[PDB]
Amino acid sequence: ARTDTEHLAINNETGYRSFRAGGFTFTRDEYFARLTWPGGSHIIPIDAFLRAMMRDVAWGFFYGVVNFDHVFGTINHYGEVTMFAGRFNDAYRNAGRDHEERFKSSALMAVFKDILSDWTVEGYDPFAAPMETGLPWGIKNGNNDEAISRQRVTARRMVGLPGDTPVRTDANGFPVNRQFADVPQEQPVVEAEPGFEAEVSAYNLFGYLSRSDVTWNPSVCSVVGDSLFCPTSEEFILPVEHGNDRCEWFLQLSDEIVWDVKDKESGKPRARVTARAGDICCMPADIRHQGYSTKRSMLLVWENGSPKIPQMIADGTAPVVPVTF
Amino acid sequence: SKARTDTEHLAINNETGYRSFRAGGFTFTRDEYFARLTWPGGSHIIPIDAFLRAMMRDVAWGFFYGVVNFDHVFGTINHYGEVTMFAGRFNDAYRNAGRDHEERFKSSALMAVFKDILSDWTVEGYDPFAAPMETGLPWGIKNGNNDEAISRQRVTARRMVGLPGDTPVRTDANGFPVNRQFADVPQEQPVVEAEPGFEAEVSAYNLFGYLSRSDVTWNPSVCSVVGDSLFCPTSEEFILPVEHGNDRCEWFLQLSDEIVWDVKDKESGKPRARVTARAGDICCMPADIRHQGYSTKRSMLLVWENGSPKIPQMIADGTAPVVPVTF
Amino acid sequence: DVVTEFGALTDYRKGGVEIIDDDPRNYVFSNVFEVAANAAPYERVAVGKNFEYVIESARAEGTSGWFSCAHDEFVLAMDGQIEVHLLKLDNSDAYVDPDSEGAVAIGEALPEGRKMGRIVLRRGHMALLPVGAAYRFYAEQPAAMLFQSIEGAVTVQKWGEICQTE
Amino acid sequence: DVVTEFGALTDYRKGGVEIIDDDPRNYVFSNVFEVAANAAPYERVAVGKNFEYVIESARAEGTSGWFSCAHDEFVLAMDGQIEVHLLKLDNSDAYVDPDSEGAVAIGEALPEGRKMGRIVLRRGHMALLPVGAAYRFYAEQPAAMLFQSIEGAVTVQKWGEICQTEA
Ligand SMILES: [Fe+3]
Ligand SMILES: [Fe+3]
Repeated sequence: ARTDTEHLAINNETGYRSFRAGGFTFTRDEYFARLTWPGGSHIIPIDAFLRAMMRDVAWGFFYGVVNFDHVFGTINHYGEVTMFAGRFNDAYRNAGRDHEERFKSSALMAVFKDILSDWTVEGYDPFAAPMETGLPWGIKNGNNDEAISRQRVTARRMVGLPGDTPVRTDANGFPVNRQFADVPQEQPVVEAEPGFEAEVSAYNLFGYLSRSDVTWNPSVCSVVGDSLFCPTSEEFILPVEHGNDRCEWFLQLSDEIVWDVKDKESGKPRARVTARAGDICCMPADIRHQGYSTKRSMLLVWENGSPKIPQMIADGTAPVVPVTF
Repeated sequence: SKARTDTEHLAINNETGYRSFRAGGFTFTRDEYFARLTWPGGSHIIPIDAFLRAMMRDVAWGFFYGVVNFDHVFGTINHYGEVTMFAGRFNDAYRNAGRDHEERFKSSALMAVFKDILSDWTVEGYDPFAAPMETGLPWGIKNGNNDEAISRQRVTARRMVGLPGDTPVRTDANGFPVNRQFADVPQEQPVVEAEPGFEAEVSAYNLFGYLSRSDVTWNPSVCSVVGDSLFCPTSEEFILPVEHGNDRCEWFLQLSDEIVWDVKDKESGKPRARVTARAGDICCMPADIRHQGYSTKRSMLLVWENGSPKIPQMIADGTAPVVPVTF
Repeated sequence: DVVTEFGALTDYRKGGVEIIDDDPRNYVFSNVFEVAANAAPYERVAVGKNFEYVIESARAEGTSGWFSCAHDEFVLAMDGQIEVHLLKLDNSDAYVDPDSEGAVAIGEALPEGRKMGRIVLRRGHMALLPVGAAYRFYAEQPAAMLFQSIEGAVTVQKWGEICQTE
Repeated sequence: DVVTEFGALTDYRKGGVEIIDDDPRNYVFSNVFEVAANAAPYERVAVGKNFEYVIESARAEGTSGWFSCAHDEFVLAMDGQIEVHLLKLDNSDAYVDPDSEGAVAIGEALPEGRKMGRIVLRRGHMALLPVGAAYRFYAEQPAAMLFQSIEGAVTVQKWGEICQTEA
């Protein structure tokens, strides 16, 4: 599992640096990310690229396959990470033109962070929805290192408990997003008997989510073993097609999302799932998916973080769908 | 088995402020971010910028030649007087499942509702014919219109640019300044010296100059004609907004800078090739692929077409080859 | 003005799986309000499952019996207003088997322990249900809630009845 | 500051075809400068062909013989100054079969007719070559040009030598 990455030259005309990781090269210009690897090349528009890179960075390579598009992406091996071109593309695979390299995660993550920093310009937030931010086009113009370096929040047990991740408020820097202006913000009534105040705890979860400053960013709010509730607020398009290496579940908390479901291995369209409030569905382990949300919407993403799952699915000792009827 | 003419203006949504439209069994709705398509048995979403840019082309080109794929799902096939609109026709997943849907229209009926959609959905300060760095944004609720941007009169030479009574050369005084990404291109006219009486047949013009003054991107426009041989050059910036599945071979001659072409199988949409063309590179797109171009800097491209109406049938019949030269 | 659309037992609008080449049953799609609307008060119906872990939907209506659990659980109110009472058990081992998972209905009889507190949840409020506490609910008007838990002696599975088969 | 890159006989940078699943010969890929660079003076090498219609690449060098054609043609100068001389033929039928197509080489000697005009083209300049006129070229230094015409008597085909065959 490789470790060799490199900062290459700043381009005189564009102002941007290029980067190498193993055999892959990364270069951007005024409109595009340009990728090369031994045997071929690919172009992704820079806006989509940076939104995808932002999530793959913020999520630490997430679970399973983070497809940036139909050609390029990463596969999390939890400590190591595969980067690929065409691994999950029928055309490339049939032709034997796919390419994959395997890295130590910290090595690939360090280069991905430098890419994101160098390629993000002033006033552009690749974590935000298009109506909330400026543009990534043109030559290097400053940076937005503040937007791309946000601290991950993860509750150890539950939001708002002593020593755990805190409730969001105006005062700690998290106001209500304009598209949730109407969401009630009152906290639940909590009256603890003397000596139990650490154990009697509740918070306004929809209010917390109305205060999220990023889009498409599942964030642990409550834990029971490996079961993680990871809600998030969603707007525009999930910047990746997620092919999970386990099953996962979506519960729509507000408004509406449509999921485009394709085959995980080939990328062929399989289904479109419309979820309105209250709808819960499963994404099976052999598909990839990408969501669309016109209005900023609240979603619960529910995960089983157990590391045993991917090998069980591979073996067939765990099913691709968790329930059959 | 007649071609359809049923199209309809549906309601204005009172939140977004946009009208939705019907054409046969398809309906067209946009919101703040998306064009929402429906047909009998199916639905599809396309980000509204990609959608308006592709629509601007189909409308501008009068459905062009063969297949204008807006994306991997949705598009039109020109039949020259009639036009098929589709979802999934050129998508193996849809076709293998029998979930593709096609409806054939009378060309002017479909065109008139495409124009209505294009007009209603295009907001003030948004030019769907320009590159992203040249124009505003389409997001959010209806806010005015850009009817002049979406109404540009096509220019076509009958014989050549500049001939008497033919399409004129572009100049600042006729409202065509040089584009900022062509700022260094030389603008002199060639020397033309006609003997008395032959002034209508001694003619020449600065083609690269005329292109450097194009006010729109990805818009092949006829500059010179010999029978069915059409020279259609244009200035390209960003991404060609459609994937073109031509019903004939066509040639690309790169005049300036560089374009890369994403080459896919026309029927399945599978990637087959990527073609990088720099200044002086000329190549052909086979009839059996679809292609989409990427130009970082605004570039000059010649699109060379054979406009003969007899070719599509011959290719379909197998009488004419899918590659125009063999070796 | 911005309108954020929330569901309620009395006002929900189910979506679904549109198929290109698939089986809708693979997405195991239900609407937790519809599920709560149709169950017995405080009946805990599985609406998601991933190995042993579950999400349960239930309608709160009147006063429940007491529950306790060998691990933590969380409850999220989805609609209406729901009162939670917490009791610290003197001997929770007398009610819950240490080796067990999932909530346990431990009876209507008040178990022996000390009052921990009380919580009033409305739509969107999540409370902790801590290991070692017994808890019970009251809701004046019918309300919906979900549980993050483990499949156990209280969990009802009825996938054929709640899910899209299209 | 903006630089628009044009090619030249002495400075071009050829691209090509990367294959995922295909044959590069399907794309008939050549560079018009390389083609004109390697050709004899005024040799008209087909670089595009669609049925009977061609695009020909030629290197102008010195004075060409005269040409005439039964239909309009066009010439685009790609690099270097090229002078075009036009003559209205008295009897075009005496030099070119009004039923043939493609340029015909009608000799070095001045055909019979009236001086029509003179055109001087530089890079990027296109001229009409009108039916019924004979035309000749003059180029002091090697210059690249392209013709819009029809396959005929002067059209050289050498696809195997000009286009990409491997990837
Ligand atoms: Fe996912
Ligand atoms: Fe084309």
